Amino acid sequence: MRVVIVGGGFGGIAAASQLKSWAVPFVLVDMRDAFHHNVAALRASVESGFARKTFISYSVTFGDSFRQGKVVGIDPERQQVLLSDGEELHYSHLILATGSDGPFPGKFNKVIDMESAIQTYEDMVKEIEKSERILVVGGGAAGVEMAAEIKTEYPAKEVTLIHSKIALADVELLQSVRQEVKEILLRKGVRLLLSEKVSNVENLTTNQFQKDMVVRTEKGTEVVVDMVVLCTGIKINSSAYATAFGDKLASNGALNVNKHLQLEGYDNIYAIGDCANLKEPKMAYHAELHANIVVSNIINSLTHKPLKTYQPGSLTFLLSMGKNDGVGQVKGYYVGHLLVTIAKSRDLFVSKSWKTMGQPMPS
Amino acid sequence: MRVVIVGGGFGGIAAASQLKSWAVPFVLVDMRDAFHHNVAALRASVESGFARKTFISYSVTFGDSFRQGKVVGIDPERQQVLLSDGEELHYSHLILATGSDGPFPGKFNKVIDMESAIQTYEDMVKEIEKSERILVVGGGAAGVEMAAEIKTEYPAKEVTLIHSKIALADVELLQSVRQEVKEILLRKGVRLLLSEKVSNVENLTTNQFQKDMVVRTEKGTEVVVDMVVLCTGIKINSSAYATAFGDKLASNGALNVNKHLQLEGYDNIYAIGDCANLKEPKMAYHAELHANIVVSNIINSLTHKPLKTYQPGSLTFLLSMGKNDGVGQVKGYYVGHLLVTIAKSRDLFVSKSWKTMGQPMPS
Ligand SMILES: Cc1cc2nc3c(=O)[nH]c(=O)nc-3n(C[C@H](O)[C@H](O)[C@H](O)COP(=O)(O)OP(=O)(O)OC[C@H]3O[C@@H](n4cnc5c(N)ncnc54)[C@H](O)[C@@H]3O)c2cc1C
Ligand SMILES: Cc1cc2nc3c(=O)[nH]c(=O)nc-3n(C[C@H](O)[C@H](O)[C@H](O)COP(=O)(O)OP(=O)(O)OC[C@H]3O[C@@H](n4cnc5c(N)ncnc54)[C@H](O)[C@@H]3O)c2cc1C
Ligand SMILES: COC1=C(OC)C(=O)C(CC=C(C)C)=C(C)C1=O
Ligand SMILES: COC1=C(OC)C(=O)C(CC=C(C)C)=C(C)C1=O
Repeated sequence: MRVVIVGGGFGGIAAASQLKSWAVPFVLVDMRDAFHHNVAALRASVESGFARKTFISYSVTFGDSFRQGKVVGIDPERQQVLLSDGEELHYSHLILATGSDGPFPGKFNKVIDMESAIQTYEDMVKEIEKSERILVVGGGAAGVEMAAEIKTEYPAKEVTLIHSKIALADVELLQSVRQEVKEILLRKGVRLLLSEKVSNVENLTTNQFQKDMVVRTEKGTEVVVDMVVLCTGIKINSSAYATAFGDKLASNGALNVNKHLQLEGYDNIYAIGDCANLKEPKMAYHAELHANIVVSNIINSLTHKPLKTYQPGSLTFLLSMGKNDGVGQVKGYYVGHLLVTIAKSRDLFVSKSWKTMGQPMPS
Repeated sequence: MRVVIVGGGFGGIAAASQLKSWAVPFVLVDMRDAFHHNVAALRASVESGFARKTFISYSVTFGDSFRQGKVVGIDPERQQVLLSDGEELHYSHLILATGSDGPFPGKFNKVIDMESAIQTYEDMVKEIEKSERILVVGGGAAGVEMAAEIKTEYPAKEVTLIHSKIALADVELLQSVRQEVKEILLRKGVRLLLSEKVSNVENLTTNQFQKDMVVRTEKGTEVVVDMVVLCTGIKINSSAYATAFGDKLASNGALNVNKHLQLEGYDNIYAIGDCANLKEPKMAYHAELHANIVVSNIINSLTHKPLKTYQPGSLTFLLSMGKNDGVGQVKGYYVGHLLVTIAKSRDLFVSKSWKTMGQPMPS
């Protein structure tokens, strides 16, 4: 038997670790040969020597249970995974954990070797460093995070964020959280340009230092900057499975799953992470929880025992520390519960990834 | 000098305590002669002997610095507070903390003495007890909380909730929190009736046991129950100040305040709590924070020192205990922060009120 995991992100490495613990034969497949803590990618492109902490070699940990490859198709009837080099992997169980894609520097999903990947980000740090005037296109989570990490490292640099809606960030965040985001950006000195779209986006020289660039909006507004960073429009990454399930995807590219995280019409295909069409925020935190359920259900498949049901409201959360970071803000109430915000760890959880992967964090 | 506080709720008693600590002369004015932990009112009307924990005598604590009265007008030019018994109180500083009003059992803002108030709720417990079939009108926070406290105490009772929108609870809650509310109600056995409004609401016999009552909606739908509980439409309570500031209120009845919580055109009137028009969730937790700022600024008024600014994002929150209740759910992320839900204390924070008021909780 063989569990093939397509996608070695937060979901895929959590499921690969467990399958290794359970001694279940598997192959993890990913475009890169290293994992990318994508949550800390924006910092990786601003702070020197930091991208080295955001990429972990797959083969040091998983050995020959890893195969670098770009999946271009899935044959669910013959149970084959089709790579772009013409090769095929047979599976008994398929876990799809393809996550989300979008422009560099926020996402980095391409065929590339760990050293070039790190050096792609270290080149970006130095082009940021050269630029006194930076435009960041797009005001979602990637754009906001990019803006704030520039003024963090370079408080005197002029950063500008342009966004096509009325408020920053994601509609499914509280209008008072979006507004809080607007105000954390203003406190840092980031100048905003809301409700207007860049025109001729395609013609911009991006990720490079270029003195006196002129960006025109659709409103005719003009700003002059020394560098454009593109943070427009992160989508679910359906490239690996669109040909197989295209008719049947959700509107946003995600896969429909039953309560055991199996694909609607298949007992031996599962989806986890961003690519699963679940009514819940697409986070790395949940992808690990999805992984836990899907490996459970592969084992129960083997032992002809009842499948476990992914309970979205899993209470697997405790303040990371013991009064070392107690303070929290209150943001709402409803029956039995209180909406609260807490601060993200300052290392952006990188230490966890190195632990999951069983490698010393480099220095 | 005299600080007159109109409204002795969470805001008003927090500001009265502090003014007593600061030895600043004040008069607290409230309709009732007891404070009402309104957050635990719905439980008070379901669980026997519990309403006695939700009302605290004002005069045991504040003495003659308390005056029972219903304020019917404010003269901000002569600095007079006008009571319904014809009497007038002069002030040097006015704190308006009038909160929110709406139907019993959720709110209880009327001229009444502590013992009748408790006995009004203990009568409701017994009418709930008599009823096998309960309709709760309205699916906001009061309706949802009422539904869930009935099935809590009486798991076999049939409770029905009817609401006029598409999802339970408040639009400014996350669509996945509203949906979580929908599902906490379904897990308890509460039958929902969404997107339809009761017709002829006025003709219903409410808060009383009446076998075989027939409620018709505007859709023509019919349900037969033994009791109607009304939880429709909590508004800001502008009764004390509408005549003075009517032209100038916000759309929802709240008072516009500067960053020091003073009313727009007055240096000696402040608003705190629900009645302040601040971009933040109307909670008891924030009203105490508003109180802290407004008493600070009355002192700074006395010492000709700079006014403090109410920072909405005040980080005055630490998990109530030390690992005694660590687990929390994750519900989102944005720059620097994580949306999390935590469980409300099971006593609904009643102990705090008795502490603030310096009285032994009765038993
Ligand atoms: C700015 C920002 C900040 C964030 N912060 C947080 C945070 O603090 N906490 C949090 O929990 N979440 C956070 N997130 C969300 C988080 O990054 C994602 O939800 C998470 O990465 C989902 O993991 P995954 O396993 O589903 O997929 P991913 O981690 O996106 O991994 C998918 C993998 O699949 C591979 N792949 C895809 N298609 C193919 C193919 N055809 N062939 C081969 N390989 C393929 C890709 O190369 C990639 O390695 C943030 C997101 C952004 C943009
Ligand atoms: C079901 C439900 C659950 C809730 N749960 C929570 C929770 O867990 N946590 C939380 O923080 N918040 C919670 N809230 C919100 C909370 O109850 C209110 O935000 C809070 O009471 C606001 O306090 P306040 O001081 O502004 O006014 P209130 O506590 O409403 O007090 C106002 C007072 O003013 C008096 N008054 C008004 N007009 C006059 C007048 N003209 N003359 C004399 N006296 C007058 C009234 O008698 C009343 O005593 C909940 C609300 C509901 C409905
Ligand atoms: C970066 O991905 C993430 C994790 O895995 C490394 C987490 O464990 C967690 C959970 C951490 C707790 C303390 C909330 C979060 C929130 C997360 O975003
Ligand atoms: C009932 O009113 C309330 C308070 O005062 C009694 C609080 O202190 C608090 C704060 C409690 C912490 C632990 C979140 C909340 C949430 C509240 O709702």
